[PDB]
This record gives sequence, structure tokens and C-alpha cells, in this order.
Amino acid sequence: EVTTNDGVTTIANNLTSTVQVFSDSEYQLPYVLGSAHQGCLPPFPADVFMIPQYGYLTLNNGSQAVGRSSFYCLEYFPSQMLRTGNNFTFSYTFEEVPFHSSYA
Amino acid sequence: LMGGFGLKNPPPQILIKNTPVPANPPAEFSATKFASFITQYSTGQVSVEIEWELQKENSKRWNPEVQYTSNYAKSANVDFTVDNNGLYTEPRPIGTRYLTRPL
Repeated sequence: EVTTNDGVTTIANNLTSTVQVFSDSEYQLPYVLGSAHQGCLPPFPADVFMIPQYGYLTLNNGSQAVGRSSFYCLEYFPSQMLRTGNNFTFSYTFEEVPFHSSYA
Repeated sequence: LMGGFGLKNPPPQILIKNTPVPANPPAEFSATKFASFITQYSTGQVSVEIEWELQKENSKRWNPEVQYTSNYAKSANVDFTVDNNGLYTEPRPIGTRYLTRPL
């Protein structure tokens, strides 16, 4: 927790605050990945990165919504609230995709 | 290209005819076969029963989705019902693309 006081902003440590993490393993949110965005893991392992902001697009009659434009509240998904002693793990198995032709 | 299910082995054609029942043949023999039949026809009932496999939505959309509703208004004739003299009419074509899902 950070607290501003005349530009002498101190950063303290909330031991009781939580962090909500879920993996959308049913693919029912707009899949903004696979779009070549910034904010991945850095190439070099000794770099600290900043997590991007999730934001999606839906149907648009120009700059206005259509009645079929979906809206997704992400607190309507079961999260895992992670206080400082907890961790998040999950595993994933890729389906059968062909080998990438790494040859000329 | 008209829409629907392309089938290599589709539902087979059921073909039906009236068996020809001839009229009176002459007394002597003639091999010019038959032009004189008994004018007849058949009627009956026919029932077809298709079982369809549904695919449920798994949608995590928040806001309500677009439905096929009937216009609740003071109407002279109800949609998809018969007329004052029993003619069954269909007022508009109904597709099937109403629910949404992400691409």
C-alpha cells in the first residue's frame, strides 16, 4: 500500500490484502491474447514487468453499441483470493496441433 | 448453398404408387398390353419422427441476449395461426442465429 504525503510517498506492506486470480478455462470471455500485444514476460529473466490491463471490444454500429454487444463483469467468475501466503497453480495440456515446419 | 446439412448418405427416398388394377379385358387375346385401367387413388396417414441432438449454450455473457419474441400488441390476426376461414399463414421467415458467442 502506497500513501502520498507531500511527495514523501511511503510504501507500506498490507499483510491482509488479497489478490483475485482466475484462469478462464472455459473460453467464455473475449480472447484478447493472440493479438501480438505488449506486456508479455520480458525476454531477459532479470527484468520486472508490468501486467497489462484487460479490456475487450464488442459489436459496434460505428461508435455505438448494437443490442447484441456483450458485456462481461469479471467478478461474475469464481476467483481465488490470494493473501500473501497463498499461491496460484494450474496446468494445461495442448491439443494435437501439427509440428511447425522448422525447415526450408 | 441453400443452407442445411450436407449428407453423403441422406434420408432415402420413399417412393409410392397405386398398383394398376385394369378394367375388363376382351374375350379373345390381344398382346397390345393395357390402356384401360380402373381410375383410382389412395389416401392414408404418414408420420415422421426425427430425433435431434441439441448443443446447449455455455455463455458467460452478462447482459440479456437477443430473442425471437412475438409483438405483444392489439393485433387483428395472430402470427403463425389460421385466418378467419382456416388458411394457415407464416408471416415472416425465422432464422436461427439469435444467441451470441465470441469468435
